[PDB]
Amino acid sequence: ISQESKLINTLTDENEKLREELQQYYALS
Amino acid sequence: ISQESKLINTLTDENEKLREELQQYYAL
Amino acid sequence: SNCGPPPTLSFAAPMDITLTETRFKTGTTLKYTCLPGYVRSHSTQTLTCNSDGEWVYNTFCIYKRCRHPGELRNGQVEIKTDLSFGSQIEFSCSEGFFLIGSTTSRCEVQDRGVGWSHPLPQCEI
Amino acid sequence: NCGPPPTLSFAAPMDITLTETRFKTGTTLKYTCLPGYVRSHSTQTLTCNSDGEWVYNTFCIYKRCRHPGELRNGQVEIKTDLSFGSQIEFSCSEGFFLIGSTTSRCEVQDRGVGWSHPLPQCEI
Repeated sequence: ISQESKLINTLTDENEKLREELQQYYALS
Repeated sequence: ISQESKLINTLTDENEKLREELQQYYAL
Repeated sequence: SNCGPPPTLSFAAPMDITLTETRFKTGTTLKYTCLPGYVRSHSTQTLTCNSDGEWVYNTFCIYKRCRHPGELRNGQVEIKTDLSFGSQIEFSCSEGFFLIGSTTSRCEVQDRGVGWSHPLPQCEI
Repeated sequence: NCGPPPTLSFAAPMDITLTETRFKTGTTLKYTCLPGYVRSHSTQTLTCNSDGEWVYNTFCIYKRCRHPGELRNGQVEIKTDLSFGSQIEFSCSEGFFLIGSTTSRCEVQDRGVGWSHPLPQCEI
């Protein structure tokens, strides 16, 4: 069942996008 | 085989904390 | 008039962020809405200013995703969609094993988190 | 009384005007994440403390590869996770011939992270 992998990818991509968002805050130092 | 479940949980916990982290910065 | 501006919360945001009043009278209530990724857990989604100038609330929005419940010895835990609030998973046993307990579980509102309506069954004999 | 700042497994010093050789206690140097890593924290500095050692918190973490997908009549095994450096393995069922790689590494690819080898095939 591919559903395990789809969930993993969903969370991985979402976390990535979130980390990019945190990057804007880091950037202000 | 349990590693998938472990990763899902790892990612799920991270997602929550990254969201908390964003709110903390927003507050500042 | 003892309360100041409300704390920033991890789970909710104020509806109407205008106001600009820096001080709030004892008893005032502010309406909140769930931030994305969070679900409504209580009827009352407010912050209240009490006598001591602190904002009082319960946790009325919670993170929407359940964790994977783990492996089902001698059987299978199948994701149907995801593991988010409302979603359901199904349990089956392999071979000729007899499943005791629930065959499904839903990610539901619980305590101060989100959780499975039913636990993992067992696959025995 | 600190010596020159170290390159770490996850970050190296910004400003490569190299090793001015000694730093007084309290000096902070800015670091940058090595490829394969992302900023984890606002503070990317090392500080030289009383004992002449550089002290830091961990401000970069592993980037994450994506799951490569299903392996038709075979199996993809997570050995660790899908993060930078990690390895996954491929196997085929029954008596199928695995063509392509039996392993793959989450590795640096240009400005992100990616799989060294793609999904194999299971044939005959």
